[PDB]
Amino acid sequence: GVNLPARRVIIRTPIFGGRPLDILTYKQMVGRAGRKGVDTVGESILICKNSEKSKGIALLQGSLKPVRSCLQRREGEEVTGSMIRAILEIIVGGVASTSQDMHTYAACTFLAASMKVQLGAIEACVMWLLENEFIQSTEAGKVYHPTHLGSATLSSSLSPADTLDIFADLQRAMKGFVLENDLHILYLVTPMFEDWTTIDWYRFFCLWEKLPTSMKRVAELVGVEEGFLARCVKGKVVARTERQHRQMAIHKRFFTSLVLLDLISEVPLREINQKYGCNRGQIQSLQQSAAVYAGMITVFSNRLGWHNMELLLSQFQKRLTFGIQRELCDLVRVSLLNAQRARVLYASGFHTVADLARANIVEVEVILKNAVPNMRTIWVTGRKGLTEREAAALIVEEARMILQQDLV
Amino acid sequence: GVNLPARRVIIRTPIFGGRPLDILTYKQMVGRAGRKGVDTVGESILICKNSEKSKGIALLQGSLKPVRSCLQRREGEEVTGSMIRAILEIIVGGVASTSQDMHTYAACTFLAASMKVQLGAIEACVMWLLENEFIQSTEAGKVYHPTHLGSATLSSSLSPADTLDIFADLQRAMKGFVLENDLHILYLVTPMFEDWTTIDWYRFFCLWEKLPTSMKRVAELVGVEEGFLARCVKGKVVARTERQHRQMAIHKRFFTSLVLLDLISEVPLREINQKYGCNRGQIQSLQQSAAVYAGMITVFSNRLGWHNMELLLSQFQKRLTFGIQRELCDLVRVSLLNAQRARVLYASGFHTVADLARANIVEVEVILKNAVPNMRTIWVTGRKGLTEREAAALIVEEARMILQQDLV
Repeated sequence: GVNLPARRVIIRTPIFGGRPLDILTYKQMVGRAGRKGVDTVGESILICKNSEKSKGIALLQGSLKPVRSCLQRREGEEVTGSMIRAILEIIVGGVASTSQDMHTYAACTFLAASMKVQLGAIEACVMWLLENEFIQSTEAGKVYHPTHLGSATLSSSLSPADTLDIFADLQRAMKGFVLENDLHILYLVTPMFEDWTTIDWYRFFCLWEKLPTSMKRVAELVGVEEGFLARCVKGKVVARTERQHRQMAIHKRFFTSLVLLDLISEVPLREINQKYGCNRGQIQSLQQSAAVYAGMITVFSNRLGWHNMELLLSQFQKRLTFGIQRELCDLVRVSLLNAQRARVLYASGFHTVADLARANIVEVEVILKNAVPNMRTIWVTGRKGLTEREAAALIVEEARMILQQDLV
Repeated sequence: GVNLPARRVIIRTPIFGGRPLDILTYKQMVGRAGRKGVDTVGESILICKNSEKSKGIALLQGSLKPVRSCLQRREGEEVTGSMIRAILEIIVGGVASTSQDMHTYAACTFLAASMKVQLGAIEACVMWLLENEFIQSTEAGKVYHPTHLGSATLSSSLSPADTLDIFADLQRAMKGFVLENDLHILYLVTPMFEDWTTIDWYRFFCLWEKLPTSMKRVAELVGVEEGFLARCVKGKVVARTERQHRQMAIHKRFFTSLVLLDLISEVPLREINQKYGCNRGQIQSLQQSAAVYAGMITVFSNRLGWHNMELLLSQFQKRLTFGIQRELCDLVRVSLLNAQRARVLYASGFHTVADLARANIVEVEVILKNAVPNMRTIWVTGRKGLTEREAAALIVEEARMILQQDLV
């Protein structure tokens, strides 16, 4: 993640996560030994048990694997999502219009450069995009053009195998959308689960009893079922079939949307932790991936022309990223303001960036000095810590500059 | 299906349905040559082209394949539906309780006699039934007992792999059942599609316009979608995934339920043929499988205790078997009466079997003599053709006997 120099790098065991340590990770770990321009030498100690020792020596003497890219379809695969995405991007973008061009493109891949089957993989990917009509075939050979369902995947950056599920889910929402709360909007922008946390199903079912009626109404629409939650409480649930994989994913996705609903209502991370069991960094790493996904789904609906969906969803990318009520969404345009600092300026009465740009800097200082509880009390992710006087002056001047940029 | 002895059995080609004949079928054909006690010798001619002579001689000289059981799980199969049903039937019936008994039962199987892997096949089937709790494991080794879902799937004679879909479909119907017409019931008792006809999708979508709103409301509930009908009209549609397989099955199952709804309302087979394209024998064979399946779904709901479903479903086995309105269902208890003859007796005023048993035989004769339009006018499937006087007398005496049997 970050370059930190250290003199002594200790690795407590050659085994990580129940696996032997990856040589790439080990060389990244050990490569941080030695404080540049301060140490005479760097030191690393792999602490190793007598039973581990053969693995430990393998880490010291081993060297990185050659690169081999995902465009190789494995045994029993006729297509790969990276290749499908590749063929989509060139057809829908229009830079490869014909099968003669698609072979000419594929010869530029690192797969071709590594081989220097692929001519079959191209055709199999074309066939998948065609049968679902991400692309359409016209007679010249064949000339392939996108549909609206194709062009939307390229603009959204959504994976097209997921796009069939996203597309049908959004249509089924529009057939009957619960505007009564933001939970139905949230559910559609929740990511696929990807094990962002270990769900405590006995907590989740005991929340489901308390869950507001207008949120259980969403749950029945999206497909949650309280008998299956009780079956998760009763014991281990396993999915053998793609039907069962989809059935289970809905409940994990709904639990995620409840965490986000607390997150976009400024519920403190300590209270979310106590209520759902999540760690702070799990909630924040969920928050980033949901905010990214909320962007994709907006552009996807806009390209299709679901104008009433893009109105609702567009607010949520910013609103998820900071995790704020609807009113703070203006203030946060000042990058010095997080949800905490925006709420204290909003609480005082600086409801909008234009009013904040008018503000007397001494008043912003006194608001921050009082509301937050020298010594660089405030942290700004692009800076070292700031004093109240310095942060307030930079806030006002940044708000004015935003007006200057917005008017220009 | 019949003993018809013929003096010559000509077979027009060695190829049938685009394949060589099965030697079992060919010997079932040729074995019909020679009329017992009439002929001196039977004859069969396989007509064969010069291109086919090698296939022809192979049918003449070839001999039947050894019989081999379905319980041999193939490569890539962990379980087979036949073995699962075998293990279910003994556990839910209670004739095998422990794994010691299940290995003992398997030694009685023709699989074992043919071998004389299977000990693993038993355990894999037990694990499927356990994970879905068709059976519940308990600590003694393990002792396995049925659930209600096991006992219902056994008593229904349904396949247990399908029973997970049937159970979830029936529950989802009970959350919101359209009583406004019998189509939502017919969608639940109609079998899964079995290539009983080739659907003309341009006809089907041209019906979907005219379909009554009380029946399009069912279609929305069951999951039929007019955007997917348009794809079927637009061109070929295929299933790459289990999601796509059921999405197509739902539409084929709805089309089948409309054909049944016309049968259930006594729409003539010629009018059904013109309206849907089915042959008479396709419709009449669909009646048999739908009436069998309507019986299974009743017993399934009865054992689970869905008393409101079995109260609705239980009319449909008889009603589908004959293809009658609700009122004929009493008269039809007379096995001499089909839907045609029941409707002429109901139209005259013999609304019930007790009132038919009272009838003057000469009056039943005159009704049949008039209403049906002595050369054996009436065909009775258990008999040669009958005259009006003979059929009417047998009808009245059979109605009286039914009272005697019902009172006894």
